[PDB]
Amino acid sequence: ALPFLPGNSFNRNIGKERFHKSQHWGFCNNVRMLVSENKPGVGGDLLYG
Amino acid sequence: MRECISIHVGQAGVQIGNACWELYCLEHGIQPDGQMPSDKTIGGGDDSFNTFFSETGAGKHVPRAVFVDLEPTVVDEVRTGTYRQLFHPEQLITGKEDAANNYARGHYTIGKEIVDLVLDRIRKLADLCTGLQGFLIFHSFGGGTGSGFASLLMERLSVDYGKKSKLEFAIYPAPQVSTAVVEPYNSILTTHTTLEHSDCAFMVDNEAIYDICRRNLDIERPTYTNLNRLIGQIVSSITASLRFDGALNVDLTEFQTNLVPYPRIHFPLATYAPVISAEKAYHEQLSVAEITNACFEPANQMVKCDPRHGKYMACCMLYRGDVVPKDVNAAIATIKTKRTIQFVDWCPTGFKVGINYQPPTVVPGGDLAKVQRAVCMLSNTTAIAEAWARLDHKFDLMYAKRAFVHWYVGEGMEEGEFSEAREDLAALEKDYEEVGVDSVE
Amino acid sequence: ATNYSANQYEKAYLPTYLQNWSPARPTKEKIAAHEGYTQIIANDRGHLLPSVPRSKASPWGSFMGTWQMPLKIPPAKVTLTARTTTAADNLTKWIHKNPDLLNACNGLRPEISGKP
Amino acid sequence: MREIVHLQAGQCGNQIGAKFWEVISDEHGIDPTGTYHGDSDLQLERINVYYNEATGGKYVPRAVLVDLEPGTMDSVRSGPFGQIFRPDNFVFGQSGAGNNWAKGHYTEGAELVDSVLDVVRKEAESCDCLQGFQLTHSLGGGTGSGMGTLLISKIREEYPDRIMNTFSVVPSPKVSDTVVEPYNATLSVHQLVENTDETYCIDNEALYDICFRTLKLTTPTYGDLNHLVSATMSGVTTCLRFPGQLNADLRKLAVNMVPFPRLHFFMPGFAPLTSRGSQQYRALTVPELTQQMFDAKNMMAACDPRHGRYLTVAAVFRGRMSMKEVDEQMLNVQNKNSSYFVEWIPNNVKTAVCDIPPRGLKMSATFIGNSTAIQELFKRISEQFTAMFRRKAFLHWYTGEGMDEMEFTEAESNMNDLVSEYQQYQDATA
Amino acid sequence: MREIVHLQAGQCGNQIGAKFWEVISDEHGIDPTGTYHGDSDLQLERINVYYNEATGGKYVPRAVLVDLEPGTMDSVRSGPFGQIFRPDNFVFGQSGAGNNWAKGHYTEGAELVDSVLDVVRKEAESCDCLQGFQLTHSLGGGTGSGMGTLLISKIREEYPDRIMNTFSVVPSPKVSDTVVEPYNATLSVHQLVENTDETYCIDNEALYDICFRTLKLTTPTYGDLNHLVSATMSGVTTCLRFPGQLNADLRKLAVNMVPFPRLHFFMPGFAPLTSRGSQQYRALTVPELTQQMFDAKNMMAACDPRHGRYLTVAAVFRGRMSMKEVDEQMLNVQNKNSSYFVEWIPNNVKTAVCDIPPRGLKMSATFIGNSTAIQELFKRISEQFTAMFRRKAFLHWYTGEGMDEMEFTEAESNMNDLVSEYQQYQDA
Amino acid sequence: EAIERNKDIAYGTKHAHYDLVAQMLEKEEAERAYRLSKRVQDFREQRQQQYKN
Amino acid sequence: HGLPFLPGSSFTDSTKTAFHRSQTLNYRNGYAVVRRPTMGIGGD
Ligand SMILES: Nc1nc2c(ncn2[C@@H]2O[C@H](COP(=O)(O)OP(=O)(O)OP(=O)(O)O)[C@@H](O)[C@H]2O)c(=O)[nH]1
Ligand SMILES: Nc1nc2c(ncn2[C@@H]2O[C@H](COP(=O)(O)OP(=O)(O)O)[C@@H](O)[C@H]2O)c(=O)[nH]1
Ligand SMILES: Nc1nc2c(ncn2[C@@H]2O[C@H](COP(=O)(O)OP(=O)(O)O)[C@@H](O)[C@H]2O)c(=O)[nH]1
Ligand SMILES: [Mg+2]
Repeated sequence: ALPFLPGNSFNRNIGKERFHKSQHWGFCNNVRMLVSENKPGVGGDLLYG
Repeated sequence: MRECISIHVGQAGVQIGNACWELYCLEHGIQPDGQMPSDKTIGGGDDSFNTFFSETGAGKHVPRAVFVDLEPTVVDEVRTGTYRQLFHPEQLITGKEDAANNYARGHYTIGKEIVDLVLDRIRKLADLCTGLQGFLIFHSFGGGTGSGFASLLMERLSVDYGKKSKLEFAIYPAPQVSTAVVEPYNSILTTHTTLEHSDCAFMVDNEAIYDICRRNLDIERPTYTNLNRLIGQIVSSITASLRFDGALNVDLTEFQTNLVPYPRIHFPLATYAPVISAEKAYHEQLSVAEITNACFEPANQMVKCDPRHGKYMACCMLYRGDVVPKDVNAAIATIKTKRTIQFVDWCPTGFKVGINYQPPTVVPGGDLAKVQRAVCMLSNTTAIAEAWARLDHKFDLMYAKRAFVHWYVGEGMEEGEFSEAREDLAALEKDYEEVGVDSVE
Repeated sequence: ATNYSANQYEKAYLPTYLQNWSPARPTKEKIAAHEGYTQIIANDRGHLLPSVPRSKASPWGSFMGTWQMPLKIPPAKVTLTARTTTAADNLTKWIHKNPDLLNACNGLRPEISGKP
Repeated sequence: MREIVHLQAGQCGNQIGAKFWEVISDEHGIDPTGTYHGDSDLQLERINVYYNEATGGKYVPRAVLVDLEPGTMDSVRSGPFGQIFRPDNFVFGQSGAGNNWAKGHYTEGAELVDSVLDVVRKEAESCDCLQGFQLTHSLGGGTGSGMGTLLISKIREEYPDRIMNTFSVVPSPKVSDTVVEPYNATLSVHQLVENTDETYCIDNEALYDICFRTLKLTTPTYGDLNHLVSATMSGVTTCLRFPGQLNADLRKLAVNMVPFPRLHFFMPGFAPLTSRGSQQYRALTVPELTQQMFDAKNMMAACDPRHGRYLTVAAVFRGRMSMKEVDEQMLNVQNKNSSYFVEWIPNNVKTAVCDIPPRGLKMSATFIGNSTAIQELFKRISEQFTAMFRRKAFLHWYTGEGMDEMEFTEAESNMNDLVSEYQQYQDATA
Repeated sequence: MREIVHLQAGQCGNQIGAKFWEVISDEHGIDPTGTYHGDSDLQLERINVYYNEATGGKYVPRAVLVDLEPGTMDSVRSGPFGQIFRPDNFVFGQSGAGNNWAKGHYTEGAELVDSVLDVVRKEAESCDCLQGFQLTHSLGGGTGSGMGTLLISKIREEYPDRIMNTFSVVPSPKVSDTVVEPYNATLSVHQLVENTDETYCIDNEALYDICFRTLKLTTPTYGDLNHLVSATMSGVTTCLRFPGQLNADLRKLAVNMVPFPRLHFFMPGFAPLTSRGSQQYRALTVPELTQQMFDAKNMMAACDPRHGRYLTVAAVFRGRMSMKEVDEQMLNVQNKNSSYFVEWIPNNVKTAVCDIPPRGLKMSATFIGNSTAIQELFKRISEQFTAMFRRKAFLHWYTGEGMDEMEFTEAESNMNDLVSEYQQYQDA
Repeated sequence: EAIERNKDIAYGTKHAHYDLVAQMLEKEEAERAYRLSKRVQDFREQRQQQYKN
Repeated sequence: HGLPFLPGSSFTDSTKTAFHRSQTLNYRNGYAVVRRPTMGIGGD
């Protein structure tokens, strides 16, 4: 509940577990490519949109 | 932050640690389990315990002490006792076999085995620590561990920490009664090697406390526990200015500095007043004048030496309770205006006054009554040279026949160190005589 | 290896302010530049060339254990204020008796203040 | 109009610029989706300096995210403003450098250079009149300190006149997080000294210091550090985007700060870094602003200007003020401390104002200063590199990539040329 | 304009500064939060002499609280008027000096001399035309008497022309609470003579004398003592903050009090001290105000001026009076007690009037006076220092700090040559 | 001029309010950290009872 | 009951206990931290 400025930021990660990372990006058909648009974010959790 | 880390050595060290830490826990409010009898974690509250206790991540407090004893049972009683969960297990260090009243064994053979482990534990405790005021080290001159291993611990602590204060509470051998035959040998070989390695010294004999507890508290049958309560009260009054606020607070370095005039001599005598029973205090009004007059009585010192057989060179004084500076000054004037109390020529003002607000707490099952005011004293006087002379007399008449030296020589110490230590104390007594002499023409 | 200087922020790295409550490493406060580039001093796998000078002393540091230390350690704090001449001399002799304790890394360097 | 392409290299580059694009999205009123939700009309008047228009009323930052590893780009996408970047800008390969400057510069980045040049030239063509580019990287890594310089050297040949800024991160003396740090640092700064218009020296141990000193944060994470750096990057081009009573651009700041072409290293600072105890006891007024501006503790470098002579000083102000106080207070620092400013340059300070303050704040400024105290960084790297280069230590990794040993000689001789030439300008008679 | 930056050193300094910052907040009507709640306009007309402006209608003291031990701060910061100080101005280390003057002055005071000189510098340059700093400390301490000199010696070089006061505290002979009290005081007066514009020698034993016999307070806390001293430091700069029929300042007194630069030690005074029941039988008038002042019982020094010659005298009066009486009363004492006043200086007394009385009171006055009877203190301390120093006692503490031994000899010699020069002006 | 002084007082009030919000948020954050530590300790107590028995 | 603040005009309690001094000023890492002073002398 603070205006966004240096200092006015608090890490929400306190209390969160399972900091798994997804496999966005990758080379298929010998092509640099964002593989799959439907992968979750950090924690196996959905993105925005 | 304020800080004193405890290095209790020996059976006396462990029992004194028991009494002192029970008193500290009851005084601050800590349970024998370690957590406060509440939750009290919505914010950071009173942290005055931080000079003795250490916070943990679980909301528990761990004492800043390291119990060391070279035999198992004295520490196993602690491990099974009521406070068995107050102490972190790695802090209390024990050994399979003890020195068995042998400074040589406690200094060369068995003492050097557990030097590294205790030093590493001390290193971790000091690592935990921000503003370290001092190391409080309590032991006895008689027993093998409390003499030899404590001496070697001091000697290596000098290497590990160049400037930190290493305060020394000592159980000095009683002049007549004793619990050992070979105790003068440990007594002479201890002070000789700690003379250049110790900062101050608070030696007390158990005999004088026996007389005090009989005469005043009406306990016809005392015990080491009843004595350890008084010793814990003394240490409490020493560190009260660190723990709580006062009209005039005083750290450790202040009364180290205003007590020792010359580098070799560092041997104050302590005093507590008043120590009276509840019946005795029912009828007796207590004030600053009464308590500071009782502080100077020869029948109240916990060392068997009458300071009227000498001259004071310094007096640190520690008031505690509902005391008032105006009455303190009146009492100082009325003790200065007496010839029965002498002072050396060079010291016109030989007083160092500290004041604390909080009256001393009472532990259940004790002997003292609950009193609104009290006073502690550390007097550096020259009337202790007679004690060293008696000690040298006993050591001499033992040492003429080379009695008990077969025990000591084998373990790794030569017999020439005996003569060297005796000669060092011979020089020390003459130093005391030069100090006590007055330059009046 | 070398502990350099944070200049303005050196008090944040002062040895006592980092909870290390023992005497500590020296802190080099000054630096000097060298013109040109640098010659090779060592062979492959870090073997010093025959032509270069090579310093003495053990390549294993200098650490002394419990049984390696002398049996009579003199203190660091030496204050020769009121001592006699011969007492001053003998305490200085005790201090300088074992140079190995002085050269050891975990050994002590005493401070000697005053004159008899 | 006047456009900037924000380059990006390495984990430091991606993590710093991930925060940077957020703080300028908030300044321009852009949601994480990418649409315009601001209220003031000036919030979208000069948006084309950075943003590129998309169909449906959306905006794409003109960034090129480069790193040899696909690792951090997953975290970049998983951030709060993760999908604001168009995916085709993400350029990456298989195997990183592993803090090896050689692999990034020669054997692995030389495959990745051609693709990045394609995206960069595509963005370069789209804008009409591009001012310049802007690269963020660290000198203690393998990619940003490695191939990140090879992007610099190639692009300068293609576009000579355009300005190139570099918000580099230099290693710190007291605590390091890479053991081959002086090998990459002493050989990357040689690339900067030949091909760079300006570099800002940002050191982390200074950044760790400021959070505790001026803000009193118990746990300052790398996000708070990265936001602290990104406030500087906004502060140099705020006058570029928003109108002011007395304006300036990157080139206007460029001309007045380099007296000679060898000198393009500065130490920045941010003014209203105010602590959560001190807001209660404070009066937001411009002498208090320049008071905290020139205090050496507020620098974000590992050098103390009190040890050297200030060549030229920049003060880029944000907010609506009265300029008499701006001119007076600058003059007071100019004359009260005479010995810290060079004598052959009268009026060593350049001032500029930007009418619109940072969002949620009333008064601010940023400081850019060219000092001779920065030479204390180069000699320190030189000795730490030389002592490691005496015994041929950690060298089999680099010469096994095919590099000869001789570039280390010229990279340290050029570097020690700079410290000697810097020194002569300090001890110069008017 | 005319600003004063109030220094601070040690537990003595922190407890006097806490009370002193309490009382001026009442004259200027400043509440514990920091805001202003006074009702008279002139209560806020020259507040910027001591306070500095902050947003929200808030004012912060211009203080620099310094101590080697943080423990004194925590007691200060938990008082009623403890949260009014800005936190950045606190300067504090990790370990103290333990009543050792050398540890304060040379070894440990060095590490805290950088930060304190910064805190004053930021505050020195905040104010446009700074009148002068001001320090309170004790000579019987380790930090106040210790590094507390090292600030003074340093800032004289930086700001020579500005005026340095010191309400320093001198040890008392009859009751002493430090054994090494002679060595600190001997090595501090030697600092005081060379680097000080003006000094006020206040002794706590005389404060005990005043409370016991005049106010007759049964339980005089150290808060009562500091109130006695805090009221003095208000009365010296009250003319600075409020207008009068004849105005004055710090420099006006210091110029008109120091005939030769070596003499800057003055005995303060404060007139309206009455017991609880004495105000029933009293009469609030100017002759009674001058009567209660010149009595030696009212002085908070440890020397009776009846044994020496009053060199010069300052009297600053508080309250709207008629100065027909103040000139006639000042002449009456000058002409009656002619032997105790010096002869080569006529009209020895300086007077000034500040119209605004202290809050809750109708009339008041304060007094600053230079006598030759003070040397009864330096002479008295010297033998206590000398008798210690023949035997080289308590010296290993000092010699272990690295200082040589000739510092004791010269500081003795400056101390003895001062009283020798001071003695000559008595017999002139 | 009165408008100008009202402007300054408004900016000061906004500044102070943002401070108060920041302090309250830190205190809540410290509470959450303590709660997480206590949950870890209770998990440890359960597994410790298992390990002893 | 609101007598003016004059020299030697103050009364103190005779029954308050605890007198616990709390650690507001403190050190953390290599820095100095000044905690906001709640919980006055003795807990109240
Ligand atoms: N005042 C007091 N003295 C004690 C206490 N316990 C032991 N002593 C004294 O300590 C001396 C002998 O040393 P101890 O502590 O008993 O044993 P130690 O120090 O462990 O030495 P060793 O038995 O050889 O291992 C005896 O003369 C006792 O008078 C105690 O609890 N209080
Ligand atoms: N200021 C800042 N520096 C960072 C951050 N992340 C990494 N670094 C610095 O980057 C260096 C390591 O960078 P590295 O990952 O090897 O860069 P790369 O090799 O180009 O990918 C370290 O010295 C860090 O100090 C960050 O978020 N902020
Ligand atoms: N007048 C006065 N003197 C005080 C006060 N508090 C302490 N003192 C004196 O200060 C002397 C000790 O000062 P000390 O605490 O050692 O000073 P520091 O070492 O600089 O902190 C004692 O002689 C006290 O009489 C006070 O509130 N008022
Ligand atoms: Mg035993």
